[PDB]
Amino acid sequence: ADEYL
Amino acid sequence: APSTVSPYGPEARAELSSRLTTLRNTLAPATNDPRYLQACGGEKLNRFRDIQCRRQTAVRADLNANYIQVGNTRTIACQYPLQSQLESHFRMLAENRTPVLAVLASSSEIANQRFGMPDYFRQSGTYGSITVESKMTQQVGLGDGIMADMYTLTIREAGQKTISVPVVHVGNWPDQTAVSSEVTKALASLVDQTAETKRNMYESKGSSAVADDSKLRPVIHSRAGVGRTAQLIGAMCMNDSRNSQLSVEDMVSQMRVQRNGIMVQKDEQLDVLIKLAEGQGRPLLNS
Repeated sequence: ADEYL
Repeated sequence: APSTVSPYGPEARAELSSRLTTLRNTLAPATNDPRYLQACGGEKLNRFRDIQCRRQTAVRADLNANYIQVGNTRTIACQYPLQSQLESHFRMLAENRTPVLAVLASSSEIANQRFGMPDYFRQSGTYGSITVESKMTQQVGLGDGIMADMYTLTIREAGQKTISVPVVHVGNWPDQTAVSSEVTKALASLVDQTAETKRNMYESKGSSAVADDSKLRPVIHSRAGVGRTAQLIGAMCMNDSRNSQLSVEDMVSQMRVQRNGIMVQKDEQLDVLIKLAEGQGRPLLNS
């Protein structure tokens, strides 16, 4: 869900 | 070279503006023009009556933004979002996997309460179902006293991926003005190194945005998004090593035909582009 964070 | 036996002389310039002006008129928006995106729902779309958004290039149906591509440079130019668009504005930056957002609107402008320019990136907030979060980082000078403040937005919406967005904010660039080529050049170089670092992170993580030509495009906007936005974009274009031989005529024409015939509003702004092109041996005219 926060894959690119 | 075309055939003016003096590429950046006066005659050459006179001719350049001759063709450009003819194009501005041809692109002049008409009432209910089929070429330009119209206002639907009764809501206000354009920030300015005369600064319209092209149809077959608009990012989304409810915003005044365009998918512009000069030569090999792919970016997105828009107007300063109205409060009634901020919710949509954010969803675009997220879906776009924005590697760099550049705001060329003066602090004074965002300040003046009459101008209706929401301070959506220097402070945190909630807009509809989106939950953004601003964070201050670096601060780089660009010469001539002009400075850029950087922030990192974080667009979070339930049921959607959380996107971090690097922001470069130049708050001393007056309205209807044009910073020297020095500043402009230094500015274009910072935006490129910003998007480049971010786009790398996306590739490293295997995002599928690296396979879509409509994503990962630097988003830039000033106030109307046709003057200061154009000068920076024209500089970014030239900052690319793949756009060799692309003339000034091509740069400007493509910008106008992909957004509106106002790109590079003032002449003091075109000149900054002419002087930069003059130091690279880049042609001003075509044929």
